[PDB]
Amino acid sequence: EAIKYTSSDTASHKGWKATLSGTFIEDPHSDKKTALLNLEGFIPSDKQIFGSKYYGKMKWPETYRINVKSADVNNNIKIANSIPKNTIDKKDVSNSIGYSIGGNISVEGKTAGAGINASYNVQNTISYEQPDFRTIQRKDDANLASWDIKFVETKDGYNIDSYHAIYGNQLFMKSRLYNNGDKNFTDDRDLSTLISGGFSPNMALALTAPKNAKESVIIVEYQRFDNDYILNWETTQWRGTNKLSSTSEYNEFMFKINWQDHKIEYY
Amino acid sequence: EAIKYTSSDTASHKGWKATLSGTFIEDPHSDKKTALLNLEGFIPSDKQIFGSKYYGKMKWPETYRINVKSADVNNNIKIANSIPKNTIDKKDVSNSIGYSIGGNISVEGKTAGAGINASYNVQNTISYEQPDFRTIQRKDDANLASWDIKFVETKDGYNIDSYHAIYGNQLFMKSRLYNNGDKNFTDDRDLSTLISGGFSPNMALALTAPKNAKESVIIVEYQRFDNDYILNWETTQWRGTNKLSSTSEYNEFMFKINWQDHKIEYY
Amino acid sequence: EAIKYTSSDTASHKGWKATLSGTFIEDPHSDKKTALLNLEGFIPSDKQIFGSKYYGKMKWPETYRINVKSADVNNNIKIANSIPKNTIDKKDVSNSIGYSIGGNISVEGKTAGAGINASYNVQNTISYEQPDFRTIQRKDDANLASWDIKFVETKDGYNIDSYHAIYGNQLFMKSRLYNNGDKNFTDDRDLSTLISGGFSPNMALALTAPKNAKESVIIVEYQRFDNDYILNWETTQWRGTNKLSSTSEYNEFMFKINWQDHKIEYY
Amino acid sequence: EAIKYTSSDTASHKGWKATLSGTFIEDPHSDKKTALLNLEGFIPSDKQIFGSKYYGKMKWPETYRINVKSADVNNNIKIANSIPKNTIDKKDVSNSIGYSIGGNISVEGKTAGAGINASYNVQNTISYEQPDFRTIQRKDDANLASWDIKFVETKDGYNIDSYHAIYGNQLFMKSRLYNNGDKNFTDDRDLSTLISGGFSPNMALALTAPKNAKESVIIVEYQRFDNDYILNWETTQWRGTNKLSSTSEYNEFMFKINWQDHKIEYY
Amino acid sequence: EAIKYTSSDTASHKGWKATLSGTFIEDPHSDKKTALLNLEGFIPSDKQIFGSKYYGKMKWPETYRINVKSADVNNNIKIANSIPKNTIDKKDVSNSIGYSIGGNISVEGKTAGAGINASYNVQNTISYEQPDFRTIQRKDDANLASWDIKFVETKDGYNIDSYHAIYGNQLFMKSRLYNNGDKNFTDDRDLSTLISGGFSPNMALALTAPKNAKESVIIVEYQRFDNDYILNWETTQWRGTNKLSSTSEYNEFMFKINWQDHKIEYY
Amino acid sequence: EAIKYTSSDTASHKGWKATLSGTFIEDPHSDKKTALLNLEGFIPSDKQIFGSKYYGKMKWPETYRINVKSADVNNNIKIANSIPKNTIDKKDVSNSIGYSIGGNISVEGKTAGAGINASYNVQNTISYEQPDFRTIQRKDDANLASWDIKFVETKDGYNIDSYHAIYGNQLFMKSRLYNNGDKNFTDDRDLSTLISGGFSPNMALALTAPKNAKESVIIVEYQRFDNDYILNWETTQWRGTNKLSSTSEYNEFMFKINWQDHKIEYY
Amino acid sequence: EAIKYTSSDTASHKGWKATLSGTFIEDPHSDKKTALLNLEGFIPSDKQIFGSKYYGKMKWPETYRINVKSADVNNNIKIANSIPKNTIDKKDVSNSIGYSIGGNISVEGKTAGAGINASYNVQNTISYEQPDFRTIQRKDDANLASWDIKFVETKDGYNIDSYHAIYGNQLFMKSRLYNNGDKNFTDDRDLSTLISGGFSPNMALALTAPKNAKESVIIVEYQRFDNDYILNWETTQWRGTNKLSSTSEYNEFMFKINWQDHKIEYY
Repeated sequence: EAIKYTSSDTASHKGWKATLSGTFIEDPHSDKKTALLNLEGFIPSDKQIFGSKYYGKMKWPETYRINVKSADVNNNIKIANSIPKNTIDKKDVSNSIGYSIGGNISVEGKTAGAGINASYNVQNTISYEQPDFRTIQRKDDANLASWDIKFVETKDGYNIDSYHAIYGNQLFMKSRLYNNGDKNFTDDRDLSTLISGGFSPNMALALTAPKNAKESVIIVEYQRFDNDYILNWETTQWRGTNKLSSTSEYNEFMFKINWQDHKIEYY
Repeated sequence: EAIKYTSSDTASHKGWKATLSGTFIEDPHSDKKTALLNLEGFIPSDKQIFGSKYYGKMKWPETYRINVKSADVNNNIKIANSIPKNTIDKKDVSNSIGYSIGGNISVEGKTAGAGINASYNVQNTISYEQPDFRTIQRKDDANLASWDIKFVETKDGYNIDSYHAIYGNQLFMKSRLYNNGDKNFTDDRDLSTLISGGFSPNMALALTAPKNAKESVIIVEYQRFDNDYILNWETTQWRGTNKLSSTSEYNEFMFKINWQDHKIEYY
Repeated sequence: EAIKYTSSDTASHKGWKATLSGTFIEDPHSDKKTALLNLEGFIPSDKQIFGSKYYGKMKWPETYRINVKSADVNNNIKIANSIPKNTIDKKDVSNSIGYSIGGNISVEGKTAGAGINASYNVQNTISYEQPDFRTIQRKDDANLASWDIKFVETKDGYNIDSYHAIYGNQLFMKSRLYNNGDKNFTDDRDLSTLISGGFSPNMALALTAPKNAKESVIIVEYQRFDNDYILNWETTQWRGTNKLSSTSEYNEFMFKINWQDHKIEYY
Repeated sequence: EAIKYTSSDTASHKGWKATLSGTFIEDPHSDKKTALLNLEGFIPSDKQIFGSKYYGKMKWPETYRINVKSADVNNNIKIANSIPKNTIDKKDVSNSIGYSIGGNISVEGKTAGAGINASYNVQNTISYEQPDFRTIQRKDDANLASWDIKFVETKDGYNIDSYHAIYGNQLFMKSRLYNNGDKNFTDDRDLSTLISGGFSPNMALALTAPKNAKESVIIVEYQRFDNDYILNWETTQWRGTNKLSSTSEYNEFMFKINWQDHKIEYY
Repeated sequence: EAIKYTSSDTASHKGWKATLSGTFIEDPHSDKKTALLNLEGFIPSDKQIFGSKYYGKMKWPETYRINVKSADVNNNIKIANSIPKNTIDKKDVSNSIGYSIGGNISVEGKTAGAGINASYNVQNTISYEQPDFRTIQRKDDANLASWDIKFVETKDGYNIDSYHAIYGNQLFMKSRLYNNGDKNFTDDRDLSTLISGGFSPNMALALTAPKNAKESVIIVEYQRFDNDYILNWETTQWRGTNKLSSTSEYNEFMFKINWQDHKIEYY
Repeated sequence: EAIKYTSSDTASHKGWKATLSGTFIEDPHSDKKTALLNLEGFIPSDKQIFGSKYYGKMKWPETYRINVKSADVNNNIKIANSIPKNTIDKKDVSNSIGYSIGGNISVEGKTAGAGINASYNVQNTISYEQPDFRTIQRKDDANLASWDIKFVETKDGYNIDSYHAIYGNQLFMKSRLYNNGDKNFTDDRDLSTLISGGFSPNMALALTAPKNAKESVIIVEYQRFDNDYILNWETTQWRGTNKLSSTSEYNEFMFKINWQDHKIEYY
Repeated sequence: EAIKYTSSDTASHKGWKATLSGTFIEDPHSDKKTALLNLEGFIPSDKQIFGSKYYGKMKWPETYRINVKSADVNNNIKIANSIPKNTIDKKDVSNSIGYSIGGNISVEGKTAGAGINASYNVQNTISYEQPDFRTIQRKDDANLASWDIKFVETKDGYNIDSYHAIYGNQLFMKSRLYNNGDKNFTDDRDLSTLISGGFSPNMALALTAPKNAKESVIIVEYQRFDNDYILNWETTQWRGTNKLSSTSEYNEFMFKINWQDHKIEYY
């Protein structure tokens, strides 16, 4: 014998975008009037390239950061549960131990030989699954919920800290020594969809309020940390090296909810 | 206690085709009157072949591009969520380290020998899944949603940038040196269904409008980028090489929705 | 508050068979009166054998072709969505790089030796799934929807274009050199069920019509392309070779739908 | 606003058995009065053994055959869809290409050697799934639906056509040379459940009739084809060889359906 | 507009146990009044051990046998469908063919050698799944339904017919030569749960009766076949050998169903 | 048209705990008034350690035992079905047979050699799944249902009967020769959760009673069998050996059900 | 015919956080008035780093501990079932035994040799799944339910007890010898999400109370055990070693439930 009052609003600002889509609950048997909100937005990657014959520079997003802040004026409302949350990672382990025995019979020009062979074997394999981007929940309190989406490594197997005395960091290197700066960066074909184009997020969260509920304020804060990766032609081959955050683009989105009118709005 | 008003319309123009099938929602408990639209269309590949005894030319689609544009006249309506969206790619990693020891006993003509052997092993395997066509979401704002469907590589393992000093790019090469131009291209048997015949798309999107809702306009824009791949007989063997976009076929489809009459129409 | 009016009809003609089973929708909240049709028919393979002591000839279906054509007299009705549709194919890739080091100690008749060994390893595996028959959607417009079901290759790993200087095409060869013509063809045991007996199809499609809807016409067209594969005894062993379409059996089935009476009929 | 009239009947005759369990549909919105029937019966294998010290003979079923025939007196009723139907078989393919390089350092009695090694690797694996009995749909028309269930091969990997100069066909051979005729046949432990005891079938089928519907007749025809496999002791070892159909047991079951009374009966 | 009349009864007799739990159906639209019965009972294994210093004897169940017999007095009622039923077994097959080429360079005391190597590879693997106990349906008629649950082989890979000149049958042998008779049998730890303790069954079956339905009789017959496996100390090592059925415990359970009163009872 | 009367009670006694949560069924169409009970309790492991510099002793649970006893005073009530029950274990078998042929060409100081090589391969692999604790149903009658949960073996691969002349039983040994008694036992990190902390059970069971149903009594009996495993420092290395049951902790819990009042209670 | 009264409350205290979200049940057919509570909270990891050129110190959580305590004043209420609970761990075992035979033919300078080779193979592999954090249920009584979440080992394969004479414990070591103290710790990229940021828990539990139910008290107690892991530069390479609990942060949260008012509150 409860009623549900849906509502939603969205804002863009510079092509970022946040969709705040909420559902209010006025259950009579529940002492506290609760609501739950889904954040189904989008945020660009802005993968940009600058190059020449002997030099390249690809700007790309190393890590995204989305924080949702609640703010009750009377300070009764509190973000209860916040999805997504962290999970214990699993790894497949397998050990083996074998033994092989045998012998042989040989002959070469009226001289017959023969032999015996014994061997022992051991191997410890360890499989597991690694995502191209690790999504860790950084903070989660009564009025804050932060999430980071940070780059792990490429399908090729290169990370931000990779280093080779000759080629430097081989991250995003199409060719060790062939094509020029702008054409030497990895094509969107093989890249992770997160870097190729805008990606993320999907964050849900329930907030419990009293029957008094008049007004509350949620605030969505996107922050994209852009690393600059450069290619320097060292005469014989390409030598890549990765710098970091020259500028970190940031956009906040203020959402206000009215509980008496059962509506959600921007600003 | 809400009502749902379905509606749909379709247009073809030159054998492309777009199916706009929407469902309106007039929920009283929802302050904003929202609708959601599914785009279940079709678009041809137009795989064409031209050849001779010593020359071939297969035109094929390298990448498709579908952009949906909303346009509110009062500018209240805003495309909230847009499916499909990007996902973090997963890769299976597995490392192993073993050690094998043993020995032997031999003899050859009244002379007995024997030996010992020790060995160590290490291997770092990295499995993952690669689609024949990567589907990346390029843009997604308050009035635009672009998606690209670009070619990754063949089951054989060849990409657009593949090169061999002798055979050139072996993409779509049936035989290195046997049959003639027109007959040397890969048969539809082994090809990806996307190139063999028309394929794509499936894009959903919700747009939130106020109670005032009178008129809005959605616009579906298909664009197919056709690469020309040619085969040149270099006396002893075939030498393939891949050019690009000579002409890029494009088709727009204007859909208009009336919210007061609860109907969707073309133009 | 909508009503659904089911209806169905079937025809055989020469043992082919088409089942047109439709469901009409008279939704008041939908401006256009829509219907959806499932095509759950059957079509024979007609695998026939002719042989002798030193000669064989198995006729078999290389590719099936099913096209559904809509035809509105006023030209308001248009086939909206058509199932099945094409899907981006996925392939499993896995690369590995290892290194193994060790040594040994030996002795043979008062002379002790010893050694060291180092080795490096690399392997690039590529797994994927190939169907015995690729089902590609060829065309899909406002009044046409064509589908092809073409033969890929045998479980043994032979295709239509396979060739060996000695045995020729080993497709459907039970024995290289043992049994005679009629008995040398592959038994239905190991064959694909599509060739062993009749198979296919399953094609659904929705067509949107206005409230005016009086009459429409759907037309199912089956076409089976039969390749003739022959075995010629070349004295020492069998030499198989594959010709093509001597005759291509074809059957059309005219279905007419009345929307005012809510019924479907043949002719 | 439709009504469903269930009904069922079963008959045995010699321990075979057929269960005809139907459901009639009197939908007012459907112009044609349709029914659907499930055939959930059973049929024995009759695996029999006859043997001695130096001779054996196991009779077993090579292939089953079930055909369902409809017969309308006015000839209005027609079996629309018939389950099961054939499916395109899938096979997993995987190709790999590697390269391993290295070297060594050796010494034996004041004489130090050393070396280099290079190697290349290629492998084309092809996995797939093979059932012990292939179920192919042979025929399917307006008044007939035939299905065959034929033996493929054993888990050991032997088929009907297997041959070895010494042991002959090793199908169903427990021991090459040890135990006597009757005791030399494979125990029901390792055998396929289809041969060990009676097995099959499960066949569904819908038939569409007009409102006039008075009477129709379905007919279930089982036929079991029994191959005789014999073991002849050739002094040193067992030599098996497989003959075929000495007698093929057959049983028909006439079912009649009354649509005016909404009942199904035998004969 | 039908009614369902549940009912159930159970009996034990010597710790065996049978649960007959039925559900009657009085559907007006169905001409025949049908019922369906589930048999969810239990039956002990009675794994018993007798031993000494140099002798052992473990009694264990080789195969279970459950037969359900129906008996209509007027002979109208007939067991229609009977679960479980047999299924076609599937096996995974995989074939591979490779080729590896290379060479080497060597030197030992002012004498440089070198070489070439070529190799070819082929392998035919066959995987499949084997249950510890094969459940085959032996008979199924109008008034009988028999099922056998027979022992296949151990996880170690030993069957009833295994034989070794020295150790004899190694079935259920904990140690080849260490501990004494009673302590030499395999502990319940590694054994199959079916032999460790009582196990089975689960058999369902539908019987169709006319409206006249007054009385029917079902009869559940359990039979456990116990093989005696003995261990004889042959001085140096253990020599196991397996006899068979000394006594086969059997228990019948008479259930009678009243359809007029809608109840099921024992005796 | 039936009614369901839920009820529950729980008791602890010494930190063991049993949750008896039942649901009664008063169906008018069912002649017998039936109930079903779920047993979702908990029982401690009591893993205790006692040690010194040269001696250790870890007490741990080898096997748990839970028996549920019903007791009707008039003796009408009988435990019908009892979950969990035993299942036939499955094992994956795979056999392979290959053959590799090749040759070589060599030369060392104006003396050219060459060779041929042939090889054959066979391998019989057998995979399966083994739980750390086998759960076998020991007994199941009209008034008793016993279940055992016994230890199989460690992930490392050691069982209760493992023995090594030097280290003895390596079960639960952290180090062969390094740390002292108390610190030498395996940390809860790698241990099975059943031994690390309390675990089990989950047992359901239905009991059928007549309409007369006044009172019945269920009785839950836990029994934990504790094996004492000791470590004795044999000067150079650790020598572990496993004793058994010094004391077996036991706890009974009497539950009584009133069917007239539709309630369940303790004692 | 029952009623459900939801309710919830949350508290933070120092950025920890506990969400107590309960659902009361007032079923008339149930003698005892029961409730069930879900604990969907969050708790920080507080991974802190302190370092220099030749020294590092990363504080991290080794194990979490969550205990829920119930407290009835009249002492009628008792926590019945408590989720999560422990599960028997499964391990995949596989054994293999092969044999390979062959021979060779060689020749080197007018001297032809030849040989035979025989070999035997055995291998016992054991796969299983190990979580980065083992979640064991420590205690569960009538008024207490404790759960531990303890660290197992890294994806690399290092545990708390790992030791190497040279590098010490390689846990969390980015480089053996390259970068300095603060920069030498493992980046959040590769770390387990539990340590990178706050994680856990999710614990449900049902408590059965009588109709009298006036007040009860639940108490959530978080305790995080922080191990200090340090890196000491031993001139040539890094030597890591792991200390333990310097301080163990702890936070309790008192929740009180009123059953007469059907509400849950903090303190």
